[PDB]
Amino acid sequence: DNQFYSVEVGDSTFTVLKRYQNLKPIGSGAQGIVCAAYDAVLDRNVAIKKLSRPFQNQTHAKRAYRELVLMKCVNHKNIISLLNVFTPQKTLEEFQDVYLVMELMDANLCQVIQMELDHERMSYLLYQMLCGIKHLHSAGIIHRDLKPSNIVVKSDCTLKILDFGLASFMMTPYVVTRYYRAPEVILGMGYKENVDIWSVGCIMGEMVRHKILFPGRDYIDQWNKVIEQLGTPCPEFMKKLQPTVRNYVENRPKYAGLTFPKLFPDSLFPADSEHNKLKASQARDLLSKMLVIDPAKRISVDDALQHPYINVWYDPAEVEAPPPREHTIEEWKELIYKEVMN
Ligand SMILES: O=C(Nc1cnn(-c2cccc(C(=O)Nc3cnn([C@H]4CCNC4)c3)c2)c1)Nc1ccccc1Cl
Repeated sequence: DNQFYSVEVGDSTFTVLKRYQNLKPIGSGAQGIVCAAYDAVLDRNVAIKKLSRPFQNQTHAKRAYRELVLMKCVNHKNIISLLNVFTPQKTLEEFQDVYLVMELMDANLCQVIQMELDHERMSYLLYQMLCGIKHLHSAGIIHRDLKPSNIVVKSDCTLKILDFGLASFMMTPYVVTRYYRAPEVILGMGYKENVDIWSVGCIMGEMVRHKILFPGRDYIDQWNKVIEQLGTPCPEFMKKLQPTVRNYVENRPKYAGLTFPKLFPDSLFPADSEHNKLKASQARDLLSKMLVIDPAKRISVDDALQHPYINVWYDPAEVEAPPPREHTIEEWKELIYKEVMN
């Protein structure tokens, strides 16, 4: 009779359509609680994310709304696509929660980073991240907050980016991961498309090192890790900084920066075959072009895709895919509800 049923998953109640059976928790990426389920209508496994009262504050509201809208502005195999969107509540007055449904993936990228991967798997994951970012850029979306916890993969090495990045205070206990953010985001500079290349560089570097490249309590410690490893940026970079941040940056101790063979030694890559010796030099060369502080000198998405380490996967069909304010709680609730009801 009723088209919904309720189940307790962890500490959260999931009220879902009856088509979704055998709900099991599969973690929390960023914006909510996520379950694996069997979809009896599509005869396939799915992942279901619950957004609880997303209109409760500005931060949750802005993100929930912009991601509901942006899903319809994208259509690419390396970017999240929803199978379903629903609410069990019947009216705007009763409206509480949003449920998002997508295909069930096999792991988060954080899990994948911890494994020893061959060059074929690493270059294919990076290639897909680049195809996904190029698709976003072509749709007018510059991410600025790409990180492994928002990236999922299947056993066949297939990859999807789950979020749309940056558009502020959280009263909840969950903290933000800033380690993959570009110097332009760290230093409040103004940016272009290749702001996302830095994040790809941070991910690739961590795949090789098995340690976060630029950790820190906040941007102070993080900036120190950047300059310790890559060296103090050029005076040409300094000129593009706002006066106060420029004074801060110019007054930090000056660092020469370590070379890329020192940063990513031969021991981190397989040295068995001539094939792997060459792939190691190409991987390090790509790292040296992505992990560059000054965006005027960092490689573009299009040049990264033409790089010999990545280009082996290049497919025009996968790269040339045709691309199609402040509010109160009350206002955000209706904006979100309207997107949910379409
Ligand atoms: O985080 C997500 N989506 C998402 C997808 N898949 N995964 C994921 C991540 C980590 C692990 C797993 C995992 O455990 N998958 C697993 C379990 N079982 N199976 C096989 C094996 C046997 N038959 C089923 C496979 C899934 C996470 N957010 C999201 C969800 C729905 C809509 C919108 C959003 Cl942003």
